[PDB]
Amino acid sequence: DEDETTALVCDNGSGLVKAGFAGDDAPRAVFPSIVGRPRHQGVMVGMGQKDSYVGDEAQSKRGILTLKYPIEHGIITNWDDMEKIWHHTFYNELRVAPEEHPTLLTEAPLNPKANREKMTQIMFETFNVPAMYVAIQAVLSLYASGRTTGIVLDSGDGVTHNVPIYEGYALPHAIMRLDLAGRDLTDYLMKILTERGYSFVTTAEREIVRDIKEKLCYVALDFENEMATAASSSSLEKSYELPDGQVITIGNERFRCPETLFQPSFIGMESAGIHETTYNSIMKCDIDIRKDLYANNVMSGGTTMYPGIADRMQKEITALAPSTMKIKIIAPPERKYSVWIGGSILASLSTFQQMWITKQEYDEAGPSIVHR
Amino acid sequence: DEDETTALVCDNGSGLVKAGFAGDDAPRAVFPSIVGRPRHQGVMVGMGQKDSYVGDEAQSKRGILTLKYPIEHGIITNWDDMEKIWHHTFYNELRVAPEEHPTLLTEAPLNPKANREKMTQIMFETFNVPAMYVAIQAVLSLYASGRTTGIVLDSGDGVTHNVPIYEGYALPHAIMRLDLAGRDLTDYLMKILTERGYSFVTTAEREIVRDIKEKLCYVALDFENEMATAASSSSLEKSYELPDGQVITIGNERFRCPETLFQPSFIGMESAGIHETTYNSIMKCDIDIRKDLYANNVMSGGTTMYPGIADRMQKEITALAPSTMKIKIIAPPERKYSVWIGGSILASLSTFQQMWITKQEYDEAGPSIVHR
Amino acid sequence: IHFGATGKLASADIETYLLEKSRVTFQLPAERSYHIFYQIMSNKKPELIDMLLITTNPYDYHYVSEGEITVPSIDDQEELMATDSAIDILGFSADEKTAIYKLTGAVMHYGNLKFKQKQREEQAEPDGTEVADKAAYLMGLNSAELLKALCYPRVGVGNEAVTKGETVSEVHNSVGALAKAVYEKMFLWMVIRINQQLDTKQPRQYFIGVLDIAGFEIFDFNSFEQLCINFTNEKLQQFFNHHMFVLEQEEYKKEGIEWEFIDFGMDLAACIELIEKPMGIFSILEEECMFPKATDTSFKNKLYDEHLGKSNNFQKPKPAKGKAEAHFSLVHYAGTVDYNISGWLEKNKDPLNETVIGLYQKSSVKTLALLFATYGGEAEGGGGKKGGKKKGSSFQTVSALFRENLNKLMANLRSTHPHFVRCIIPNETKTPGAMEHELVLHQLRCNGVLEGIRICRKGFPSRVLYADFKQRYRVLNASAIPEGQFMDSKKASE
Repeated sequence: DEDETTALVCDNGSGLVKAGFAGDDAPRAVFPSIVGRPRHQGVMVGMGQKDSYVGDEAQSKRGILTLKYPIEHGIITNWDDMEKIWHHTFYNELRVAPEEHPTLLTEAPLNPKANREKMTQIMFETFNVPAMYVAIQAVLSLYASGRTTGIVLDSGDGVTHNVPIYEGYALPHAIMRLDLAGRDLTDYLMKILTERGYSFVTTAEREIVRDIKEKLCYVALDFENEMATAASSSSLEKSYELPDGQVITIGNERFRCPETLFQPSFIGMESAGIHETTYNSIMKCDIDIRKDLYANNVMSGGTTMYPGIADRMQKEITALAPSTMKIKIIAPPERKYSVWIGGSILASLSTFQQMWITKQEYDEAGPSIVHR
Repeated sequence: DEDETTALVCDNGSGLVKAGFAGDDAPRAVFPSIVGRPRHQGVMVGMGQKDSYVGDEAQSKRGILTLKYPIEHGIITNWDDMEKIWHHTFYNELRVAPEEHPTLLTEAPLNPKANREKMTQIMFETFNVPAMYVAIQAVLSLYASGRTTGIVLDSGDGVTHNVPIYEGYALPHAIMRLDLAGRDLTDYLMKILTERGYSFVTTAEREIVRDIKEKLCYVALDFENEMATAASSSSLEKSYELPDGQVITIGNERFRCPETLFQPSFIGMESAGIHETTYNSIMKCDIDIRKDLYANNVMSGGTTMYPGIADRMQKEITALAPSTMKIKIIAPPERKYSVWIGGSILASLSTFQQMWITKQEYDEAGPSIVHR
Repeated sequence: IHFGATGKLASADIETYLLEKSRVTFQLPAERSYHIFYQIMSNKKPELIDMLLITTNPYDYHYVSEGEITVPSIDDQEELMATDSAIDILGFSADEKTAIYKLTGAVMHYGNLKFKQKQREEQAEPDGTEVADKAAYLMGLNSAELLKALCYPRVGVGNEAVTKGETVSEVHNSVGALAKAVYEKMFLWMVIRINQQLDTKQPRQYFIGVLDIAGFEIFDFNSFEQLCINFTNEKLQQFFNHHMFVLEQEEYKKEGIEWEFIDFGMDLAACIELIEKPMGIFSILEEECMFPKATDTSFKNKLYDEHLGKSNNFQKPKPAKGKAEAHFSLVHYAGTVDYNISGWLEKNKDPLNETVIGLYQKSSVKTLALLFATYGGEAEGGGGKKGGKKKGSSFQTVSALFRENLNKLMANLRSTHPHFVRCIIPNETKTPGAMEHELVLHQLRCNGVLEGIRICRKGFPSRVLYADFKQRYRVLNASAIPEGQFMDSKKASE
């Protein structure tokens, strides 16, 4: 129990932090990855002067603060502001003292060696956690779907990745990163919806375009004769009621937004798209392992939640793969937390105890120890 | 029964080990003759750190290990790695304890005296077998075809040999060795098939060229007007479906690969070929024994299995031999295990008991005893 | 047993370890299941039979008549009351006392639950609502809802809840899993409830712990359960070896002899670390349990790659003798144990159909509802596919507790003055005044008796306890030895 209860799992994202206790089924804490700094001197009624704001209080009060994102494209870019988000996570969100809890953290696919050593330096030397561990994100997603070999298409708020994993070892030279994700996708909907003849003028109009994207957006299979369908004008249309009455209608654009993930050309991107990239990762891997990867395309991440994403991907890679092959696109329902759940499982596991980096290992080996 | 059941027969090859119990009709165990050594530190899920891998686990996991072949051209070149393959054979493959089983082993044609003494030293002193015996391979092949005088063309994975045998004694000065066999032959097909406009790019493409060679390759008689036939383009062609759909076609090259065994010039070899070598062995033997050898060309080995090998050889040596002679090319169906079967017969035999080298002979005479 | 300050009784405290869940569902040919079942069907309290909806013939309940049904030396009828009456004294509510019964019959019924293959489908479909009905009612459930959950287990892979279909073989097995699960829990509860009554307000100054557990037993077949027990014992042993080392060393200090020696426990630390330490057996065992697609085989390899050749107490089996297969041997103080790893992964996961548990969780039968609470409160933690059950308080290991409990125990054992008792079994044949040799010999090694003799003999073999010394030998210089023994229990012998 000492640490059975006690292991923490913190998944640091570009848009959201997911956090909680190893053992739980889902994150106890989910909140924006921002750190707000007040543009002016003054106070809220009853509070003192605050130097900084994090998560939702930074989002809610955004009009008087300069908002900053510590993690650009999955990599920690500002370490002063990240130690601020961690502090908030332990002390306010989970309300635990960190110096008696083992902490499993996550990093990104080709996270620079030096960063994995730096967050270890900050975990052990400024938070004084007993022990910690850094798992790679795609690797926890795979594992949370039971398996050990497969290829994960991972897509969240600032990055998309393909991480081919074989008997647990993520394959460095076959990993692909596509910098277009849910953030890019909300801003494109924004324009095709103002372009539908609308105005997201106040900040209460801006924010909810993102809630339109999440609730009403679709990834149609045969996106071709779906536009064609749009035109005959079926009961395909969908009206959403705004903060007030102002019933906005979205028929068609509803799927023009996730067609951006297959066609980056919709947004002036010259890069290849999700399905081709799944494939290219795969023809960059060893030959003998390619049947395995093809029958185990695990999807994880908030942006892979658009319904019919899996069917489109299913047919997208069947028709690029040699017919002798078995294609299989696994997309679980909890996928917006796969990464986290894979960490919860792993860290609550009976056999993981012997991989925890302890302060004994650290004080004796330097940050190098956990770096592997 | 004590040892009627109990005699083991282990045939050590350059590519495969064949093993089992004297008495059986075919080898209980057949597996690659490799010993893999992991290039990196780490584990498979649920297993411990393994220092070494042998047979199929070394082949399957080849991407993280450095593979090594203990037997180069039929001769044991690394004794640390061979004791590893034997260990695997007894304990894992046949799952027997060796210290209560007599073991019949095989060696190659002009196997150095010192080796036959060394594997005896390792059989008796590190495996503690009750008794053992080393038979010469061509000699077991002949005997498994009933006879005692004949000439064996023996061809496997790393060596080809001609071993003229007279009333059981293999004739040292007439034996010929040609270092081009099934291994060389798979790599030549490889090139004439990439040269047909193809790519065996991943390791799942590499391995199966060998399964193409085995299933679809032929030795045509009149290889001359078979190329000519290829050109008129008959229904001589043959398409194989790869691990996936990718239907590859092989019409012609199908026989250009075993024509390498008669023409070593196809592969930059200046040595003579199989049929000439059969013959030269024969005009190196005593005169009075040459009618015997000619009517008893026994074939054994995986690479002599190419259909129509016997007809080509039949006509190849008739037309080099004096017309007063009777030619006769025996090629049995089980020939990929002739050697082994000859050992199974011999070692289960009623009269062989008095040739077993026992630990009594050894502890008293030194390795010299079995060396003969 | 919590004694008071004066020295008079004040409280008690029970704790249970490793219950034979399998009896509930199985039984060897010469054996039988728990008594209760046979007690109840005895018919001393006929209402019970009708109340539970069963018969008096055990052959109607597969789960409980696979072995034997009657034992001559036992009067199921008498016990039933004993039992009954005990419940009461124990302060249980009639209702609870009703739950217990009703709940104990449901379990019988489950084993009667039958299923059949849906046509043209490989799915399981209920083969009748005869029994389900009873099981359902007895548990405060709904027949249907129950049979669905059972047949069409509605899971939650990803961030949702995916309805999964099961096979006939899968159901029969899941049922059995609940049957066992339920029984267990209940048993645990009863204990707690007991403990609850056994709780008084009066002050407590000290206690006397009485530990009853099994000893290191070696079988040609050693599975998971064996490891757990052996491990317990190898610990207990070290516990002694030390106490003795401590103890011994006092004498040589009291007397003034000059003898130096290392803790006798130390000899065993090797084995213990290998099991309980971080990269040790349990861990590798409990980690792999987190891998959604791991195999016993998988686990096995992980075990080796990491301990084989690198660890001395670790060894690859000797497959032949009286043993049944190969996986790994360990070198315990008592000897070498050949362990078979097959089922471990599972056994260790305690897989239970959560849909059903759901139903329990909202039963009309409070008690049943209760027993499940702790499962219902950790689900938060393992919301999506993959991951860690512990996040919400759910067990991650079959072994994760065992350890926790075994620690809480060995700790309680330390703040204690250990007093040892070794029970022996003369002859398998049940004959007074007789003894098979090798049979007693065995016990002696695994007992600790032979190890205590060893440690004794290192040296100065025979060691006499002072009073035991007085009495027997006073007579030798009768006047001066008696005076010594009487005048100072120790100083006397001196």
